[PDB]
Amino acid sequence: PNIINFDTSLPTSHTYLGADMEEFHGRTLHDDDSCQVIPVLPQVMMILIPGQTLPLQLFHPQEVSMVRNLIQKDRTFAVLAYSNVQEREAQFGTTAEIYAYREEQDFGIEIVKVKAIGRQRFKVLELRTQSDGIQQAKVQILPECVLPSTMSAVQLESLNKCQIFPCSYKWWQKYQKRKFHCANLTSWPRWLYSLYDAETLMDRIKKQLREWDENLKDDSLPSNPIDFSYRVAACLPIDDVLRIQLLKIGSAIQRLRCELDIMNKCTSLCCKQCQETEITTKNEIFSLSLCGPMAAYVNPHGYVHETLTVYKACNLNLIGRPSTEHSWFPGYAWTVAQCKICASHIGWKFTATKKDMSPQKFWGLTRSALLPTIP
Amino acid sequence: MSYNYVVTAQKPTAVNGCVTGHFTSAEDLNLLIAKNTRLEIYVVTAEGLRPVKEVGMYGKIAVMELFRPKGESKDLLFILTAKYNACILEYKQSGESIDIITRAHGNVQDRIGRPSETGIIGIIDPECRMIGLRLYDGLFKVIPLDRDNKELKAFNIRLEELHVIDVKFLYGCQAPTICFVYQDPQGRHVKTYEVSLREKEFNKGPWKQENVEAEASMVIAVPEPFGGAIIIGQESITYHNGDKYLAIAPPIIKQSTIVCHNRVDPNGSRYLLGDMEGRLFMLLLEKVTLKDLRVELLGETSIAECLTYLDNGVVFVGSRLGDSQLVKLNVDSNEQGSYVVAMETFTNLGPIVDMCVVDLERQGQGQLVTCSGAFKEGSLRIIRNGKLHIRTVPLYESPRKICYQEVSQCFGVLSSRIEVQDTSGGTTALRPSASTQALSSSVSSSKAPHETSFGEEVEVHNLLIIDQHTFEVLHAHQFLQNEYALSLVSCKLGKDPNTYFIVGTAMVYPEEAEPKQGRIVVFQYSDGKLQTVAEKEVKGAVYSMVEFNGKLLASINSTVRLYEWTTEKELRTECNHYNNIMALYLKTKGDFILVGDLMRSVLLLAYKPMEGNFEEIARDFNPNWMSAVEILDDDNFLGAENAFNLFVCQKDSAATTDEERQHLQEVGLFHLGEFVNVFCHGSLVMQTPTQGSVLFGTVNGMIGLVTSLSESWYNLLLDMQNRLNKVIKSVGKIEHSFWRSFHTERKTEPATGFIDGDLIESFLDISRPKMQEVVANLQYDDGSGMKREATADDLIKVVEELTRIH
Amino acid sequence: SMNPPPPETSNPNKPKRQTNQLQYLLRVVLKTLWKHQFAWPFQQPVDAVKLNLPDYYKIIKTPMDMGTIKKRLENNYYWNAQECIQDFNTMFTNCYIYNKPGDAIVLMAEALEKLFLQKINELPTEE
Ligand SMILES: [Zn+2]
Repeated sequence: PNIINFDTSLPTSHTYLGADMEEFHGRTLHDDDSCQVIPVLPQVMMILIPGQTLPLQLFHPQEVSMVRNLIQKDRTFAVLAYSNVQEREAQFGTTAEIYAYREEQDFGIEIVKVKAIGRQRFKVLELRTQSDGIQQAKVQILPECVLPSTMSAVQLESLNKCQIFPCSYKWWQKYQKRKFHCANLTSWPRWLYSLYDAETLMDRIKKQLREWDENLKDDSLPSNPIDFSYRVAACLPIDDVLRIQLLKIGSAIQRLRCELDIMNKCTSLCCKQCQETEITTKNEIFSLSLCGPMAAYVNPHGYVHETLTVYKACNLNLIGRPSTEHSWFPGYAWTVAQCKICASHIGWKFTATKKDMSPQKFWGLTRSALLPTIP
Repeated sequence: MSYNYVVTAQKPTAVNGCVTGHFTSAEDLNLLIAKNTRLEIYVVTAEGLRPVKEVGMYGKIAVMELFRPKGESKDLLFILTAKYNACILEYKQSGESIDIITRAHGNVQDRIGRPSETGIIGIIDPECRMIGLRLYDGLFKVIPLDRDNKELKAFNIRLEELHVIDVKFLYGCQAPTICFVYQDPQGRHVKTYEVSLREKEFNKGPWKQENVEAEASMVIAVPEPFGGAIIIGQESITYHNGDKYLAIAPPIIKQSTIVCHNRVDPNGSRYLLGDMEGRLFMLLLEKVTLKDLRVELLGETSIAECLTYLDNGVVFVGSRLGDSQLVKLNVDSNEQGSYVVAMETFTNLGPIVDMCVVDLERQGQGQLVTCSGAFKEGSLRIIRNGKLHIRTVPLYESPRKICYQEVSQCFGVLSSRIEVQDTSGGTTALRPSASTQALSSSVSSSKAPHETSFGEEVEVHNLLIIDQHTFEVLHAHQFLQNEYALSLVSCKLGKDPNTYFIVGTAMVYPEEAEPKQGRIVVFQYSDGKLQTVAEKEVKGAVYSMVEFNGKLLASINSTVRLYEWTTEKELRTECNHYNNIMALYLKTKGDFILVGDLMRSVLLLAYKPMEGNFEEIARDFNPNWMSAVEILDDDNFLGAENAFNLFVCQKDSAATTDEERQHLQEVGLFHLGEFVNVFCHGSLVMQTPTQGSVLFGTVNGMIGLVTSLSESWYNLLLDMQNRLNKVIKSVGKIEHSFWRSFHTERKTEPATGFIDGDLIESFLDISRPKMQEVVANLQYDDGSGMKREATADDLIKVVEELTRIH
Repeated sequence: SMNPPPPETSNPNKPKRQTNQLQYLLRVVLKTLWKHQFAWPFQQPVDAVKLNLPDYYKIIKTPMDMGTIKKRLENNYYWNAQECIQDFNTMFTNCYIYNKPGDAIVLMAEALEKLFLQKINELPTEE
């Protein structure tokens, strides 16, 4: 556990991507159910979630040419969520709008480092490989299905003046008994509609998230139920199949419900290849980035790993000496971490350089190598 | 590919608003009552009332106000519907042929805007200068009342106060002035604005803002010579008029929140107030300017949804949760200390939460037993056709579920009463209900930090066994502490010939959001006493239970479980099925099992007797709030959902692809207008174009029937509806296709796979010329294979055959 | 699975001298190419056991890496700069040969070789 004095804004800044980039403040948002033709990046095998900051490092002349083309147009590219990425089988995905770019000279080859952010979910309609090799996709935007208050249909015309509200569980019982009163006119009670209300699930997930992130729910967490659900999903250590099943959900209510169900059930994180070697527990998860405990990062190789920061981690062997080269968390040094049974690469043990820092040592595990398990 | 027919067997009985004025004539006194999709006009006599006209609209009456602009002889009627159809109407009577002509009509729905939390708020200016509509937050729509506005054009004005609670037009002002109660982070405040017609904006009001009570709910506009506005909350009834600031806090109204009001004296000296629990108070204004406010408890009426003062001291109380009342107010208190004496009672079947069909008196003549009302207005309603005979049994406690047991000649009813925390330690009942006055009453055995509070309400659930003949509360068994009863079945299982009442429960606690504990209890009734036969614990809420081929199909949160009845009289688990949704709705048919979630998530499973477990057949996920589900037939499943709508889904057993065999096609959609609650198989007519019969109950007391048609008959009825929509004038001239269109604010589609029966049955009401016009150039009777021409008498016979199913 | 022992770095019989070209290559070229972010695969010899490449040393007859060049420059194994330049070009040529053109490691090697060729024209004459 221990206390923290790191200043967490640097993870989100991705200072390992050279100096200050050329920031973009514009925003391109297309209409709902509007079919657009978007190019697809080749070397991105991630299931992107809206709002999740995505760093990238591309050096292929094809990649840099496509990036130079997109910088001049709408700065929006598609990120396919592959069910079976061995054959590029995609059915869902999420758009990503570029907000920072930086080409680097005094360097061997022409390379560009990019910071983008996820935007709009979408269904994949047509994947067309050009003669160039790069592929385009005709794609329908998927809308956000926010449903009204479940009592607005039953609602009594006279009780309309009681639907505005000026020791927390007393307040929540008052909220339940006042909002969903007309539930007595239906075949189901108040506590059942409390399970399908937005604010109740939001507060339950806030209680569960106050365990990891010590930042107050005043400003760090969003207010919109859809934005809150997406922010929670961005830092949910689950495998790729369950992340696909979660991205399929359109109604934010079901998203929050499945999120809290996952938080209730999945307690231990094991190795994906071993399936029988506990790596860590949900209790040890602590937040080190503003985006949450798990955030996406990129290495000089060009690979993007979803790093989840934990305080303790069991059943791991350490490989290599510590190194500060291209460290995602400035002021710390990484060391390769293999599984104790299958030797699969699980993550990196990050140790502090200066002795005044805290935590002096933590772990950053990649999401692609972990698997949630229930005992 | 649905081919269905829905018909209204009982028009809605709930009263959701009423007014008084001079609509039919200047010398007459007219009482206008709204019943969701029905409008009733009466002439107030010294006797009581007199029925002059009842009409039906193509929209849910949300706003209903009377007004007379300068230049008319009698009052006009403004009406707004749930689909934002606005219309101004006039009364016209020439001898006997009465006609409600449309003076103005229009669709006022904006292109953008989120509907407010306070719903639709329509108000009218005293000098008849404009009509104000509150629909979306931060947007006040104005319709100027000029002689040329026939399309009802409206313009929007911006509000800095987004969360508006209530608003009323003030009396006695040069410019039209509004007074409203809003909320900001500092608290709740009241504020006045002046609407300009030249500038189409707001100007500062006649008096600045005030910081009012934190629960200021209602606003009353006081006419001249008093003026100003009264602000009423749960604990204070204040008054503001320029510099005049008066405030009181009578403790008599601290027992319940006041909801509705009505003006007694035209000058504004007396007002009627109604609280939630049904208490009726009198608010008196004492005299150039106001002297003092006084609250005096008149008496106890039905749970008033709306109030109106007729004359002679007679008051009408419109109630959705209970019967509507006509009462008398005396000047002296009686023996019990009340000023109210009941005069007459009008039936109100809403809300219907469950029901069952029985062959009571005559074998074949089906009758319907429904759990209606809530709180002290709860009751059992026994309905049979003769237009419809209804027997009432008031229970004075909220009913929930109900089923019939034939061998014991009785009914099992789940009910719940409200109790308050005792001063010493326990619970005390507000009123003696059916559970506290039973011939026999027992409690259950067994198998809580931060307990109780200071005088808060708690629910207490009971299973009532009631005789079918005398309707005496034979037994009133009580369940455990902090327990909620959900399911109720009466059936025989296994080789046991005993019929049992099986009840599913759930342990509901303040700290647990989702219940993780529940009971399935099996009672047997005989010799006038109930003995708890069996009890089985489960790890969740038992939302619903079903009899399935001699076994018990139960739903425990996200699990579906099957129980067998052993010779040791114990429930034995056979096979489970774990889903992605919590099984709320459970239905069966032979070997098919239909599971439904609150958000329209539908699943269809099949029992494999040789394998002994459940296999997934099909499913469909379309997010929308639900209410009730029913299995029409092997390939047809009916349900209801948000915005008062019905739908029917189809599967494909044979089909073509394994990936598409597991999908349910949305073959039927329809807009009802009533919030449906519970479907059930049965028919009320003595025992054909139709196949099947499923009755359904609603919230506003409406009762309907759904049945299945063929292909040729469906096409013929669709053509008949298209022809009848042209020749029939609509009250307010609202399009029938616009009224029956599946209207959710996320998507609007036309109605398919459903034949509106109220339109087909109005074919006999119109005259013979319209009949010969509608039957003109038909020839779509593709039953023989070729074209079969139709005549008027053919269709009269067919329609009269379609009126002999309900 | 031969994984032949890495090339010899020190030789006591070989003479030790620090010419201008060699100390420049060690203090400029090697440091620059080492603190690059595309240099990790060449900091170490090709461990053909881990990478499961049984055909690397059967095709690459003269292995070389930048770590071996560093350990040779630090031991003064080189007599002239021709040897160091030959070792650099040998590493680049092996990386080009074993892999197919257009691969990621090939592009990294091209970048490193371009930087090396633009840093090698700044060759000062011997003292
Ligand atoms: Zn492992």
